[PDB]
Amino acid sequence: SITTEVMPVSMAKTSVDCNMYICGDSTECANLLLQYGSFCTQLNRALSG
Amino acid sequence: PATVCGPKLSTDLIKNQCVNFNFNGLTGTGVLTPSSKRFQPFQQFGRDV
Repeated sequence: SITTEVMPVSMAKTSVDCNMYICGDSTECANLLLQYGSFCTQLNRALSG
Repeated sequence: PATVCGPKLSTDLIKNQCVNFNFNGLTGTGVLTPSSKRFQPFQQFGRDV
């Protein structure tokens, strides 16, 4: 008898641009996003991992 | 559609170029292309999800 067994291996790789998601094409918001410094690098590091 | 608003001079359209637009008091930033979309007779702008 032959029995099938299914197992997942990987999922989709995704990445987000932080500046474009928070303040899309806005210069006044992009200068105010630098005040929350080192908050998007710590996030893109996790997604790349 | 708008009825009363203040004294700002109008400027010619610049298409396919990263500009700062101002349509009836809607400040933004993006590139402008001709559209095939369909509006209502009274509608002024369209939104997304």
